[PDB]
Amino acid sequence: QSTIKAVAETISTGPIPGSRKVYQAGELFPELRVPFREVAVHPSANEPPVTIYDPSGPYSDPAIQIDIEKGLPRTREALVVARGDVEEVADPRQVKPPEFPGRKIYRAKPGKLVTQLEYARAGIITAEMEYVAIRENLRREQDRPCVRDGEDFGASIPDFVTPEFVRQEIARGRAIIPANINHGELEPMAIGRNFLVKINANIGNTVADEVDKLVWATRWGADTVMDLSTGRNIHNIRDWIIRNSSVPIGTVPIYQALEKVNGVAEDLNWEVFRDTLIEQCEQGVDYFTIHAGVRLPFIPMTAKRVTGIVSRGGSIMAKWCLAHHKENFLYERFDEICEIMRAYDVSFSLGDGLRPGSTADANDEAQFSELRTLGELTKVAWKHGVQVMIEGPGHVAMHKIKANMDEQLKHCHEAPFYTLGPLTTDIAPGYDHITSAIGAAMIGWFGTAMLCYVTPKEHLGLPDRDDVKTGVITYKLAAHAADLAKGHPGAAMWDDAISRARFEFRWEDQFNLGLDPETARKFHDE
Amino acid sequence: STIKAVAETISTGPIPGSRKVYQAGELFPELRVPFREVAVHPSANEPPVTIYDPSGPYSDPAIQIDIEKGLPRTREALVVARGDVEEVADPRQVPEFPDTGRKIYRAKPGKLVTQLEYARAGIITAEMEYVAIRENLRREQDRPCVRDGEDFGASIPDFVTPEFVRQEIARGRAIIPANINHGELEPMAIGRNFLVKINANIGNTVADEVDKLVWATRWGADTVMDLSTGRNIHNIRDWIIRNSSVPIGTVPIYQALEKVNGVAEDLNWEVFRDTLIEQCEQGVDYFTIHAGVRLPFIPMTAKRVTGIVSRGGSIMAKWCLAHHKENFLYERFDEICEIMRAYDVSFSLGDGLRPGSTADANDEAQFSELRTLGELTKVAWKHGVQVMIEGPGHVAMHKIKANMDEQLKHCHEAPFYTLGPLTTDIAPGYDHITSAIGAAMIGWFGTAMLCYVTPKEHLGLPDRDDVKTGVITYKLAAHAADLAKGHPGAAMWDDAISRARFEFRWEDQFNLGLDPETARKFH
Ligand SMILES: Cc1ncc(COP(=O)(O)O)c(N)n1
Ligand SMILES: Cc1ncc(COP(=O)(O)O)c(N)n1
Repeated sequence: QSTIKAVAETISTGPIPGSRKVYQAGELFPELRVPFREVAVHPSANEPPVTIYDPSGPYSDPAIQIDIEKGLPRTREALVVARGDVEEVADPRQVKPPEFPGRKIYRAKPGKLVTQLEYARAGIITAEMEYVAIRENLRREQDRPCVRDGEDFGASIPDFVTPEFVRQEIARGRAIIPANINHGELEPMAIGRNFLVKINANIGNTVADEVDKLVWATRWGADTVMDLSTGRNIHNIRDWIIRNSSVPIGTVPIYQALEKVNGVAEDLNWEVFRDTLIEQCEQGVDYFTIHAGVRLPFIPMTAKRVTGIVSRGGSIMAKWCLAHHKENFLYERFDEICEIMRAYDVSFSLGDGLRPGSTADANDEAQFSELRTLGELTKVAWKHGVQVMIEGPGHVAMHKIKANMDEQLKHCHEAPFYTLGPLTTDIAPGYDHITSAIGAAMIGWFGTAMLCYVTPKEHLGLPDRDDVKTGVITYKLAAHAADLAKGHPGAAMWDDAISRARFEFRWEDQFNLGLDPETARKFHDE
Repeated sequence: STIKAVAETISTGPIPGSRKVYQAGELFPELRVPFREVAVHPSANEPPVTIYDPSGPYSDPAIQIDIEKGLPRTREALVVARGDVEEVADPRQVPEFPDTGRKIYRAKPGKLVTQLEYARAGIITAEMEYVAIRENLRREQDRPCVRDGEDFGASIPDFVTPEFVRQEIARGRAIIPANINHGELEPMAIGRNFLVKINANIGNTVADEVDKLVWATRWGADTVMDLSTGRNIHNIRDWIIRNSSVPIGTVPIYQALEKVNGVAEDLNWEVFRDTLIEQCEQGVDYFTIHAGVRLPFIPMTAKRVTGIVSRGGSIMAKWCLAHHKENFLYERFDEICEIMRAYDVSFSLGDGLRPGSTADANDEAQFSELRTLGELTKVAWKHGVQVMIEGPGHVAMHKIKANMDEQLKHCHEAPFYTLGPLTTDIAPGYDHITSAIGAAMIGWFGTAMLCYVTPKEHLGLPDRDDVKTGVITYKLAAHAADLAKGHPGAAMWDDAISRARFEFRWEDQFNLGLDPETARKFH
C-alpha cells in the first residue's frame, strides 16, 4: 500500500533524454514489436536518425501506463502458448513470507520439447529468434556496400543478421536466448559471440529500492539483470522484480536453498535445492548460475592461493563438500537438474566458483580444472537440450587474458562466455569499474559474449543508484569498444555520427548521441 | 597576499597511510631519492611496501613549505659541480614571483651539458644515479628473479643500475628531462624499459594553478604540462616551476602567439626564438613542438571526419596556409636544437596530426607526420638534444598495436608519449575510461608516458576533483601495463593488497590503495 505507492512514484520513466522509443514490426510473426531508441540530429546536418539498441522496456514509452502493482504487459505470452507445447500448471508451488498480486503458470506438456535449443535443432524459427534477428540489426538496410574494418579473431559475424542465422547459431550451441516460458513480460535478446556484446547488472542485498534499481539499470542499458538477494523472503521480493522486468532475469539458486536450511551450508541437500529450482522456474527466472564445477578434488588446489575462494556460491559448495567429504551434489545430480530446467526452458550459466580473486591467482590449476569440467557439463546439458553459457574470471593481468579466451573456446565448444571484468590490477579500490573496464573491453574483443559489470563500490560497500549507473555506462562503453574493434557492422555508424557532430560544433547532437546525454550537457561550459 | 591564499589552499603533509622515506646516493653521496612507504599490521609479519612517489617536499614533514621562496633548489649544486655551465650575464626579464635568490645558467661555449651528451661521452651523472635508485623501489639487488609477463621484446632488467640508465639514454631509448635552470627538480626517467610514467595538464589565477600542481603530483602525476593561453602566462609559470619538484613541459607556440596578439598568421621565427630562450632560462624541462605539420600534409586532413584537433597543430596549419610556406619549425629546426642544447631542454615532438576520431586513426596524414618526426629525431640527436615522440589520439583497439609498431620502427625506438588513446567516441563525460583502456594497452605494448584524460575531456575545464580522477585513472592504467609487462617491481604491490583483503586487514587494504581516503569513505 504505502510502500507499493512509494515505488510507483520513485522509479524513473519516460523517454531517454534526446531520443524516443521506436518499433520495428515482425514479418514471420507480424504481431511482434521490436524496440529501439532513435536520435534525430539537426536538420541542417542532413543526416538520418541514429538507431540505438534499447533494453529500457515500456518504461521509456509514454504511450504505455506503468503500474508495478500489476506488472508489465505479457506481450510474449500468446506467442509461447501459440506453439501449443505448454500447458497450465494445475497447482503451482506457493511460497510463504510484501506480497505481489492473474498470471497463468506454465510447464511443457509431457513428451513435448520446449527449449529454443530444441526448436533450432529441429529446424524451427521461433518468434524469439525473429525478434532477436530484428533487434540485432538496428534497422540497418542492405542498400550500401558493407566494408569491414576490424579484427574478430576468427568469429563469424555476418554483414546482416537473419532469423535463419540466429537459428543456426543456437542449434550449434554458439548462441543462446534466455527465455523462461513463464516470463511473459520479457523482450527477447540473444547472447553469443557473433552478436553485439551484452552486459549484466547485479541487484539485491525495501522492495521499492530493488524495483527502482532494476528500472534504473535497464534504462541506462543493462541487457540482463541478476537478483543476488540473500536472506529473508527473497522469493517474494523477486516476484516484484521479474513481473516488472522486460530484460532476462538470472539468479543463483543455492542462495535461496541455503535460506531454507537457515544458512547452514552443511545442511544443504538435493531436496531443498530441487524445490528451489521448481519455484524459480514457475516464477519465470531465465537462467540459473550453477556451480556444479566446484568438485571435491579441486578444492585443495585453492589452499595455496593468495585470496582463496571468492565466489559466494562456490564457497558454499566448498563448505558442503569438505563437511561431508563427498563429491559436489550439484555435479552428482547434474542430469536431474537438466530434466527440470528443460521443462521451462531455463538456461545454464555454469558458475565460476573457482575464479581468481587476485591477479596472482589467475589462470591457475584450480581455475582451469573447473573450466574444463564446465566443458564436459556443457555437453551433458546439450544432450537434454538445455541452453548453456559459461562463466569466467575474475582478476587477470592483461597478458593472461587471451589465454582465458583460448582455453574457454577449446574446452567448452564455443559456448558463450560470461565474464566478471576481469580486473587487470588489484591496487585501485574505489575505481574497480575502471580496472575491470580495461579487462572487459579486451576480453570482449577476444570473443566474450557477455560482461557482468562492476561498480566503484566493489570490495567496499553496497552500490547506490548512482554507482549502478556508473557501472552500467562504463560497461556499455566497454561492450561497444569491443564491438568496434571486432569490426561489427553496426558499430562505426554511431562513433562516426557523434564525431561529425563534434567536428561541426553541433553540441546538442553530441550530447544526445552520447551514452549519458544529461551528464555531458551539464559538464559542458557554453 | 597571493602568497597568503595559495599557502592556505594547497594540500600538504603525509599521504594518508604512508610516510616519506629516502635512499642516499653512493656515486653522489649527497643525493636523497624519495619514496613513500606503507607499513602493514604487525600481525601480518610483512615488510613495509615501498611506493614510487612524485609528490615532492609537500608530503615531507621534515620540510617547511614556503611558496614565496619556492621549493629547496637541491639540484643546483650538482649541476654547478659539473663545471659545464655559467651564469647568464643579462637574463631575460618578463602577480610577479620574487626570484632574487636564483642564478640563471647557460652552457659554457664548447662544453657538454645534456644528459644525452654526457651518456654518449660515457659519463654517469647525478641525475642518472638518482633515476636508477628511484626506479628500483628499494628492492634487494642480489636476488634470483623470475618474470611473469609479456613485454613484446623490451629490455627490462631484473635490477636497474646507473649504468643501464646511461646506456638507455645514449642509444636514445630513454630521456631525463632536466633543464639546468630547474634546480628544484627531483629527477625522473622516461622510457619503455622503465616504469610507465603519466602526465597531468594544468593551466587555463595563481592559487588556482599552484593548487592543481601540488594536487596532481600528490596523487601520482610524474610530469605536468602548463597549457595556459592568454595574458601573463609567463609570470604565472614562474609560480608553477619554482614550486614544482616534477618536470614541467610547455607548448612554446602558445606563448609566441600571445606576443602577436592571437594572430596565428602574425607568427614568425623572431618571436618564437625569443620565447624559447625565455622558457629555457625559466627552467622549462621540455618543449612540445609541432615541426611535423608540413605544408603538403595539410590537404591530407580535409578528407578526415574531424580534421585537425591539435591546438598547436591547428596554429601551425593556419600559418602555413596563410604564407604558403613550409612550417618554419621544420625549416629552422637546427637553430631550435642549438638553443635547447644550451640548457638541456628535451624535445617532445608534437602530434599535430593526431586522429580526433576513431574513423581517422592510422591515416595518411598521421603516419606522414610520424615518419617526419623520426627524421627530425636523428637531427635532434646529432645536436645532442634528448627526444621523445607524441602519438594518438582516438584509436580503435585493433589498431593500437600497429601504432606502436610504426613508431618503434620509424622513430628508432625513441620514447613514445600518447594521449589515451580513446578507444571509442560515444561516451563524452566518461573519456577517462574510454582512454584508460587504450592507455593501458599501448603502455603494455611499449609506450613510455601517458598523458591523462579527465571526465571533462571535450566538454569543459577540470576542477580539483576532475584532475584527481584523471590522475588515479592513469596511475591504474600505467601500473596495469607494468604488471602485464612483467616489470620486476609490480606484482609486489598487487599481492600485498590482495593478502590484506584475504586476511580482512581493512586498514591495510585502504592504505595500500591508490586512493586511501576514497576507499575508506566507501566503506
Ligand atoms: C559471472 C558471475 N556469476 C555470478 C556472480 C555472483 O555469484 P557468486 O559470487 O556466488 O559466484 C558474479 N558476480 N559474476
Ligand atoms: C601529449 C600532449 N601534447 C600536447 C597536448 C596539448 O597540445 P596540443 O592540443 O596543441 O597538441 C596534449 N593534450 N597532449
